[PDB]
Amino acid sequence: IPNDAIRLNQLGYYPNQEKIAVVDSGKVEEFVIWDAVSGEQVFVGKSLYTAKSAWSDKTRTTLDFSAVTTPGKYILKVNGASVTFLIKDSVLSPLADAALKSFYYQRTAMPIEEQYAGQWHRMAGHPDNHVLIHPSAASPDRPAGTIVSSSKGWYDAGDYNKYIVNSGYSIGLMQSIYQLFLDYFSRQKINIPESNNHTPDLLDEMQFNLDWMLTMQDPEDGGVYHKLTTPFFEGFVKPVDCKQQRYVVQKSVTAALDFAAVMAQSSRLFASYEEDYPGFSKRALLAAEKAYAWAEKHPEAYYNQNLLNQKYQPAIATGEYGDTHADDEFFWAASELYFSTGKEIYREEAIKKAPQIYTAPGWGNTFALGIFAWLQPGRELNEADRRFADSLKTELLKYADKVIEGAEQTPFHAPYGNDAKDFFWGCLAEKCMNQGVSLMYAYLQTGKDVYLTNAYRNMDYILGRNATGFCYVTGLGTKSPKHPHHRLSASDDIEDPIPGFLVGGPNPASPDESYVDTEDSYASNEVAINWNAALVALASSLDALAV
Ligand SMILES: [Ca+2]
Ligand SMILES: [Ca+2]
Ligand SMILES: [Cl-]
Ligand SMILES: [Cl-]
Ligand SMILES: [Mg+2]
Repeated sequence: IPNDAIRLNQLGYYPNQEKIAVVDSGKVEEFVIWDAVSGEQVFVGKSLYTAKSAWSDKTRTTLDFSAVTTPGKYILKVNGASVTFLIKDSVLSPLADAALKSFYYQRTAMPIEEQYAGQWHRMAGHPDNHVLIHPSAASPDRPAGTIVSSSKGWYDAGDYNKYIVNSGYSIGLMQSIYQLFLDYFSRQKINIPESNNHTPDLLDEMQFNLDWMLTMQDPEDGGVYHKLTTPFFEGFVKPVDCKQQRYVVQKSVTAALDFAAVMAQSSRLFASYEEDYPGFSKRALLAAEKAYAWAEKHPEAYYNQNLLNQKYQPAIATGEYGDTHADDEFFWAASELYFSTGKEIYREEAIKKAPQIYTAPGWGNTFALGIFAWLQPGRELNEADRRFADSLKTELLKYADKVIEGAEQTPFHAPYGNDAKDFFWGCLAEKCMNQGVSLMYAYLQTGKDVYLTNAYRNMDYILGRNATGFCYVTGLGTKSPKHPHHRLSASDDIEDPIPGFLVGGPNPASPDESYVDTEDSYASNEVAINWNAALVALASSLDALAV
């Protein structure tokens, strides 16, 4: 049995955490934990549980040393093999910080200076000060070819385009967790240019993209362009070598609504930070109400790229972020606008569009973001509003109970990873992390430790306790992706990838092993702001809750 076969959280364990490793295959009967320094025997485990998934004949053996609670460095010996690990406070803090700092590396329109960036420094790229109104985006005062400035914001992912749906959703998710852990985020410092101001660094980072988002709203009708893009994806070149023309394209109802929701949300969160962000809270709220108004007038204005390409030139072939179901965006936006303005007219829209069931958050399914807003503590809800919130809590708990059913008997001892349908493009964020986030919220709503225990299990999975043995976050753990599908990492002249990115993961042989660490793997090794938003959400909340 190779050392390789011992699958565990490669960052380590909190002192009071469940502590489980899984041997991926082979006959095992016993394991031992040793103090790495003193050489003292600390724990011996026997009578070990084993299990198999439906699709793999490998015998997975569970090693449970949860009773070891003293901080320190330890050695796990199983048969021939061994691995060292740490038990320590704040074990996920470097992960939470790196996940947030990834957004800094994605920033456009500014130099990425070594002081903050380390070896992954670069010159400014994509100023986006000379951007064309695409014919699909034309308005009376802005005919096709009009030049606008639409600067700042993040690169979306492995490509260099900027998308309102995905970035609005991403901020919406991170700012949901922010609101639960104000002290945590106030104290967090991640060495970005804004680390010495008076504003929590998470909010500084969000604002870098929020400021860009404001420029994507037509100052007349209030509508919001779906994305800022080149016509084609660029090759794997540095930002300074990119030469395609940049366009803003067709206004969409989902762009308008995700803009409205996140701007209404942001209005509240930045109210205290007029010093560093003067006027933003007020501007965001005004902008939000205008965007929501536009969406009301154009409720079925979906972004269909194929149809756009039949009517307009140049053809656009970058990320679609298409959706013909806007009820959830209406729900999230109306909910945020209700909480920011108090107006009953927005409440009624939220109630009309309420979800019947809880589903985890995703870029095109924003029901959960609305639900999180309704479930927020400290907000003094009236009888009807409390009754509504209570009904949403019930649905969250129904979802959570179903997710955790049988989790302790799974091969990898987590709710995520024992169903073939768990594996697909971006699954580690979309399902594993966001299932974790959902479980963390269920803990917050009930105080039932079992939900939180299961959230940590899903985190252990992405950090190495899985079928491949990868810690699926660049720059962290023992065996992590060195070749992400990421134009920034691939085109710099630095061997190690930019750190802190969650790769998409296995995406179909065994479905949970359908992963390749190569730069051409869009299918399994892509990185993205919405995937990192999930990682920031789960890692930050699990670290904050550990104390
Ligand atoms: Ca700051
Ligand atoms: Ca939707
Ligand atoms: Cl691109
Ligand atoms: Cl779901
Ligand atoms: Mg590189």
